Amino acid sequence: QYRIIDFKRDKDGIPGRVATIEYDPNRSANIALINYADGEKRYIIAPKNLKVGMEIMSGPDADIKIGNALPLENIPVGTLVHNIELKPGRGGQLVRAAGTSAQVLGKEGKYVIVRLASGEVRMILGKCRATVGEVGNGGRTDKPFVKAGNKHHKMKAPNVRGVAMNAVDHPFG
Amino acid sequence: MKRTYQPNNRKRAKTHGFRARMKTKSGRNILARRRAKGRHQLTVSD
RNA sequence: GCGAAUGCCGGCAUGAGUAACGAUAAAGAGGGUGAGAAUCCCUCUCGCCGUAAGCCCAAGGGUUCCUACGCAAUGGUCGUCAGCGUAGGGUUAGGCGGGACCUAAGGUGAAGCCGAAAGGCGUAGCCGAAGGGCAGCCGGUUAAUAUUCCGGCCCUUCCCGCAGGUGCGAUGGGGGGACGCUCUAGGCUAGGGGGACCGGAGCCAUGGACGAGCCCGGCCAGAAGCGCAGGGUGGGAGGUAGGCAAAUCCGCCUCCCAACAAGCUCUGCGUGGUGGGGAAGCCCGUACGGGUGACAACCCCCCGAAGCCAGGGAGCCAAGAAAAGCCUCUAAGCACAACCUGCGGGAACCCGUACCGCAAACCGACACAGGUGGGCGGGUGCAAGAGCACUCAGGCGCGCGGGAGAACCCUCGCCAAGGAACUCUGCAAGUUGGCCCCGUAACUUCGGGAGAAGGGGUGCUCCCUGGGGUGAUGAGCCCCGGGGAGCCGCAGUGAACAGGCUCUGGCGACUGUUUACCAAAAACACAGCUCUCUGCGAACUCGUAAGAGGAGGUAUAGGGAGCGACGCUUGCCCGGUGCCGGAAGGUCAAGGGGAGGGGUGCAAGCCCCGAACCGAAGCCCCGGUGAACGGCGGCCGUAACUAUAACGGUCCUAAGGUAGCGAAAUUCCUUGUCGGGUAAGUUCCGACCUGCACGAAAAGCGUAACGACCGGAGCGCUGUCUCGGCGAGGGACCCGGUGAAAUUGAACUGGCCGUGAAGAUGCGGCCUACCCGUGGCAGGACGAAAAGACCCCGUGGAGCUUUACUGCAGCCUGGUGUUGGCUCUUGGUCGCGGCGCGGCUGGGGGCCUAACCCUCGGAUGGGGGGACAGCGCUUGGCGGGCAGUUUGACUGGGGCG
RNA sequence: GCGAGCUAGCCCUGGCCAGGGUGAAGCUGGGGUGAGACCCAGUGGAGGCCCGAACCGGUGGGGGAUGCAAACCCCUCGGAU
RNA sequence: GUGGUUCGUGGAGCCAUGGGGGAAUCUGGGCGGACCACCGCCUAAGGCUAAGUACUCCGGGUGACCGAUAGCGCACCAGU
RNA sequence: GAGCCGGUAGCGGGCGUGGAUCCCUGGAUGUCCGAAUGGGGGAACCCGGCCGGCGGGAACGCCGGUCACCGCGCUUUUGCGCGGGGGGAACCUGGGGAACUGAAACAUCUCAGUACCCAGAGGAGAGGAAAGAGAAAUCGACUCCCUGAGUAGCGGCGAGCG
Repeated sequence: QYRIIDFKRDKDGIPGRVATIEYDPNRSANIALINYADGEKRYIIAPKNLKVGMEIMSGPDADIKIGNALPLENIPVGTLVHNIELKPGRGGQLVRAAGTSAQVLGKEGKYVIVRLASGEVRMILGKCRATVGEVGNGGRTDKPFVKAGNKHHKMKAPNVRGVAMNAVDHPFG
Repeated sequence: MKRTYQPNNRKRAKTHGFRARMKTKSGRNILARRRAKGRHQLTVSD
C-alpha cells in the first residue's frame, strides 16, 4: 500500500521471531512482520522460508539458522546469502527478491568473497554483514497479463515505447 | 465549444496578481514599466 | 504642385429595394389599455416539452432583481412590451457556506547548501481545498430577500460565580481519526401504487348509470422516555534484559474471567406540543381573485434504492494521503484552588444572500440549433431501464406576419412489371429489425465462431389446475406457467423506440491510442521475444559546480533497443564499418631532458633557436564479434528425341540463398500461361512459377478470435438504375416592415467571318437589330477568391540527413595543483658487451594516512576509499548530440547528359 | 519578457458509468482406483467480455459554403468497470 | 592560456590577469616596444580629492517650428 | 485688497475691510495597499503579545494607542544606539554580453563592446599628483573642446577599422 519500512538490522541480542506472511507489493520482496523482544517491529526482508511462527534473529555472535544475518567476518564458506551488506553498515547491498543471492564463495582477510548474484564476482570487506537464507520471490516471474495489459494496471509505466517515431526526438533517439 | 476564456477568479487571479508580478524580477520589470510608461491600472487590478 | 503605389485615413455609391430573420415545437379568437398595438395585459380554444424546453448547489456575470414613470437608439419589423432610459427601493444568520483548525502534491521558506550578478535548491514552521473537521429544523411573512425576518421546536463554544468531583497539568508519546475495486445479507424513511375506507365542493345532461360512480385530498417536522434495527470491542495481575530518546502509557511474554455476556456513536414509536390543510369562505378585488375566516380530513394493505444505518460481510490484487478528539504523562504549577461535571447569570465577530444560472444575464465579438461539474428526477404502456409515444407539476410557441401555390434545391412519404444491369463502388437508401419456443455448419488456442444459418410464437374472452413475496393467511399484491375451448382484422413486439445475412480473401492479432477544423488506418501502443549498457554514491536525462531524477530501486532489478499474441522456424559470410579485447611493436601533443649553434658581451654573464632519447589517449597492426551496420555471384558445357536440371567446367568475390513462400500490394514483358467462377471477368481465388527487384528479425510461412480497416462474390431487399410518374411539408414568386455584403477605370456591351500579341460586344466588311423590365437557364464577358503552392530565377530563408566545412557541448586522455608517510624495485644517462660506484632521472608494488570524499548507523566518533579522486589549469581525441555557412555557369524548360 | 482558464502530459484530491446478458478460479455435494488425477451436477459470480442510455467519439452518407457556427445541424456509427 | 591597445598570432612590448613556479628594500626595483650593452625616465603591488565635459522629468526664454489626418500619438470628464 | 463657498452656470443657505477669496513658506493631521517589514495572504483584505481609557458595560465589559521584519556597525555585557535597502524619462561606470547586415557567398572581419539584461554610485558619476609620456637631456595631474589625423598603422592587407 504505497510505502516502505525496514531493511537492515544493527540492533542485536534482540529476539528474532518470524512475524508473519505479509507478502508485500512494492519491491518484489515478500516480507512478514518481524517481532522483536521489546515489541518493536519491522516489515522485514522476504528471504523465503522461516515459517510464520517466526523464530529467529542474528547477532554479533552467530546462528546460521537459515535467514538471519551477521557481518561477513561472522559467516561460513560455501554459503548462500542476501541482505547484501556492501559497505560497512550500508544496510542491504543488493539482492532484492533477487532470490539467487551471493555465496561467500571464499573470503580473504578484511575481505570476504561473494558470487555476484546479478552475474559476476569480487570481494566485500571486514565487519560488513549480510543475512543468509533464500529470497522469497516465488520465481516472481512469468504469470500472464492475458487479453489486457497488466502493465497499465501496472500503475507501472505505459511510459510506452516507440523507437520508430515520426521525427527525430529523444536522447540517443 | 470550449473557447479559451472561461475565467477563474481563483485562477486568473492567482496566476496573475499584483504580488506575483512583484515577487518576480521580470514581472516587476515591465510592471513599473507599464506604470509610468503608460499610466493605466494593471492585471489583478483586473 | 500629384489619377495614379491591390497606398494610408475619411466620407460616398454599387449589387439592391433582389439576399437574410439565427432551428418546420404552428397557432386563432374575444375583451382591455394606448397617439398608434399580428408582435403588450386579462380571458377562452389549440400546439411543443416532460429527462426536458424541471426546480436545485455550484462557477462565471456582477445590479441585470422589484416598483413608478418614458421609448430617442440597442430589440436583426412593429412595440404603449424589455433582461432599454431616468428615479426610488430591495438582498440581516452563535448554529448554511469562507476564515478566526489540519496537512499530501505543490509553493514559500530563519538555519544549510551551490551561481559572474540577477539566482538555484530547501529543513522545520507557515500558505494550500466542495480532501479532514465542525453546534439545527419546519412553516409564515413583502415589489424584491431568506437554513438569516416572524414565530414555534432543537442546540454549541467561551466567561464569572458557587455546588459537587478527582494527581490535574503539554502536545512530546501511544492508539487515533483512515479510506481499493468488483460483489452481496439484514433492516428503514425518500419515492411511488391500489384502495370508494374516512372528509368535503358540485355533478349526472346526452342512449344509458345516481351506482364499491365520476373530482380533490387523506401529510411535514420533534425533548427523550421508549420495544423492531444494527453499527463499532474483549477482562485482571505481574515481568516490562525495555521501547515508541525521559518513568506510569501502548508494544512484546506468562496465569486466571477469556459467549448468543456487559459495553458506547443512526433509523421506527413517536409524541411533548406546533404548523400546515384545500373547496370554501359573512366584511372584500366575487376577480391583475385570492389575500385570508367553516371544517377539513388526517387511515389501511401494496411495490421498493444505483451509495440511510455502517468505520457492514463475502471475494479479489494492480494489495487503498498527512495534522483537531480521546487516554499516558515531563516542564510545571494546581496541588482550599488545576481539570471533569452540575446549576445560575454573562458573552458570541470578520466577508459572503437579489435574479440569470443544460443558460438571450456563462465562455463563442451578436437575443448566434457550439460547449459547461454534482441532486430524486410524476405517471400510464414496453421483459427491464433517466431508450421510447402520450401526458403531472412547472416551462414555452423559438420575435418577423400575410398570400399564392410554378420551375427549382431542401426534408419526407408511394408504385407497378423488371428488379443492380446504375456506377469506380449496392455510396445512399431499402431489407432486417423487439422478447419466448424449436433449430445451428465448416473450423477451434475448444473459450468461440451463434443473435450465426433456418422456422414458429405473440391480441382480446371464459373455463379448470400448479407456484414464490402475502406477520397464520381469509376483498390485498405478485414471477408463472399449464392445458382446453372460443371471438375478430390485410394484418395481434398492431404506433414508438429496435442486426440485413451469407460465401471468400489480404493486413494488423485482439479493448485500444493518435494527426483538435479533411485522413481513427496495414500508423504507434502493445501484453510477448532477443541482443544489451549498469553494482550502485549506478548507467543514461535535465544541470553553470549544488542538485534532482533515478530509487528509499538494488541484476526475477534499472535504463538502450529492432519485432511486436501464439504456433512453426529463424541458415550463409567479420575482407570494410561500429564495437569488445589486446597493448608487445611503429607513430605522435604538451613535457622532461642534453649535444650544438646564435645575438650582444672588454669579461663574468645575459636572452633565444634547440635536438639524441624517455614520453598519453588515439590511430596503425592481431584477434573475437550479426534479434550490430551491412552484404549473401557471373557465364560456358551435359541425360534431357525439346527445357535449367543428376553431374561437370570455371573467372572473380567475404561468403555467392538455405528451409517457407511466389505474377503476392515485392513480377512493368501482361488483360504472363493453365484452372474455377460467368453470357462474357485486364479485379479476385487456386495452381505453374523464366521471382523485371521475396526471404527470416524494420522477422519469414501460417494463424482461432477480433476490425466503423481494404478488396472479392451469393441469397435478401429497395426509384441506385430501365426516363420515372404522383404527393407532403420548406424557401424560391406576389404583399407589407427591415434591409448587407467581395468585384468593379468607364461604359448606352448582338451574331458572323476575318483580324491584332496569334481563342475580341469596342478594329474591317456584313446580317439581324425598337425602349424597359420581373420569374428562370447556365455559355461568354478569358467571370469572383488568392500578387500558383506545379515551374524556373534571387551567389533569398527555414527543418532533417552522412565519410560535406568548421567548431562547441559532453566523454576518454598525458603533465600540474590543495594529492602526505613508509618500504619493495627495474630503466636511462653522463662521469669515474663491463661489473663496482657515483649525481642525475625515468617506470613501477605495496597497509598505511593525517587533505580530500564518502560513510553512517542512533552525537561532533567511529567506519569505508585515499592521494582516488572529485575538482582547476594546459594536452590531445573522439564528437551531426548539437550551432553556423556552403553545395557555380552554361541549359534553344530544371535535372541527367 | 509574455502564457496549460489552447492543448499534450505528468503529480494531488473528489465525482461518475440506467438497465440487461454471458457464465472461468473457487467452494458444496455425488462419481469406477490407493489417495488422486479427472469427470459431472449445484452454487458461484471474474472479464480492459458481450447487447445496449446518459457520457466519451466524431469513420460512412446528407445539409450547410457572404452558414446558426472560422466545425456546427441531420440521418448513421465505435467505446460502453 | 585569454584581455585591452591601432596590433587580427605576428620580429610584437607596456599595463591588466586564468593556472604553476614564488625575487630584491636605493649601487633596490619596472620602464623607453624581441633581446643586449651604455644612456635617459620613474619610483609602483593602499586611499580621498571640488572645478573644466554629458543628460533633460522638471521652470523659463526664443523660433526663416506647426496648426487640427501637421505637432508629443494624446490642445483638455485619452495612454481613456 | 475688497469680493467669495473650486471646473457647475441650478436649487437651498451663508463668510467677510475691530486686514474674507486667493498668492507664499513653515505646520499638525496623513484612512488601506505598495520596499512592507508584527504575522498571513489570490495588493488595497484577514489574523497575534504590552500599555491603554477603563469604556454602553441603563441592573453589564472595547476600540484606540502601540508594538515588535530583516540584512549593517559595534559599549562586547542580556548586545543597547546608528546606516541601508525601494524608487526614478535621460545621462554614468562596473558585471555579463548577440545575430542580422556590410565583405555584393561565407567560417576570419564588421555592425560593438552596439542593442539588451544585471548590479550599483551620484547629482553628476568616470576618472584623478605618474613603476606616465617621449626623446629637443623636452614634457609633466586627471578631464573635456578644437587639432594632431582620416595621418603612424591593424588586416582572407579585402570590406572596413583607424
